Amino acid sequence: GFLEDAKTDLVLRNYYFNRDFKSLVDEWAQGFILKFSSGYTPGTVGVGLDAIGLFGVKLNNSELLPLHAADNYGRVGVAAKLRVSASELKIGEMLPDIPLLRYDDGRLLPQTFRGFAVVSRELPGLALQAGRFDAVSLRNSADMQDLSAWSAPTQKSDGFNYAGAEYRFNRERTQLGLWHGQLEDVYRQSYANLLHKQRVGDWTLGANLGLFVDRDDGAARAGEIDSHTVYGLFSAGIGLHTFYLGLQKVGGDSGWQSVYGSSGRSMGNDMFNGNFTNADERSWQVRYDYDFVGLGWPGLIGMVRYGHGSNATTKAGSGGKEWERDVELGYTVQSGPLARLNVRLNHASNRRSFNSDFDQTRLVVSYPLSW
Repeated sequence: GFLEDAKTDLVLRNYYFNRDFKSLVDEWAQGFILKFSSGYTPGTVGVGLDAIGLFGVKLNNSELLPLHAADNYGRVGVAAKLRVSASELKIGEMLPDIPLLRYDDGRLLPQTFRGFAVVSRELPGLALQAGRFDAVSLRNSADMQDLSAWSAPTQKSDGFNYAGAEYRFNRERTQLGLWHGQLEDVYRQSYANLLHKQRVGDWTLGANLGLFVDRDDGAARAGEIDSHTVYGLFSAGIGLHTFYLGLQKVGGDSGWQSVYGSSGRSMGNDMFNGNFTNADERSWQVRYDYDFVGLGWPGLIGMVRYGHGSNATTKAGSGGKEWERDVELGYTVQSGPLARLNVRLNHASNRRSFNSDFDQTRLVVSYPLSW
């Protein structure tokens, strides 16, 4: 009950950001992300409370912190919880993480949203979702504000609505999804997703097939919007090795849609500094992951992925090309006094015909504490 089950998570996050093309960005900040999650009161109807406290401190563009170059900034969010049978409802400030709205957390503090969300699981294997968010706080801000899409950041919307469904079935091996959302007066989008992961012999073969369709909505504050995106991410794993192949294509007159501030993590070929969702853009990717336990370094794991974009039409022309190279080494102390401590060092190279070229390095040390 409420007190009984209550997780409290504290995560210390020191972040060093470096982007060199104006030719240099070099921030250094310290973040604290405190998450409290109560239990549910015993009974036909369970009531609960959630809260998140975010605090960052600058320390020698507003990537890690808002710039007036703010010394710091923080914020506290609360969310009421009430359950019944196999359905949950949350009103307040939370961390939306669904296909059509994946909160961002690629910097110092997490992007946070405000509204409500329902998650029903009354039928076996099938989960229903719906909710609405009228306000948002960018990751690099301590304030809330109206939502808007990446294709038109200044053009505000009164809210984002969504309803969706996921059906696991099989032996947890497969799963279907159908989601429909709408950023009022901006755009509405439908999404169909299929996931399948199965072992055949020595390999673990996976596939993530998704399809988006984007239409402008109501007042069309972001202009005519007609476009479709398709992707197929394929994985092949064996032992400590994992290979990935990605094929993606954007079609229509405009690009793939989504909420300004949110992560593109939902897109097949999404990488550190972008996916490849410009208008008419065709792309492919290859990725290799390795568990350094095989070399006697049981906490270190690494990745290397290359993505190339093509036929992209933007405000700079047509037939635009681009590629991104991402390399990351992440070590997690497995035991001892500093167990769980995490250290991630990564690098990225971005080149574009239609925009600024640059390189990026990041060192992120994080420490988790929980009660």
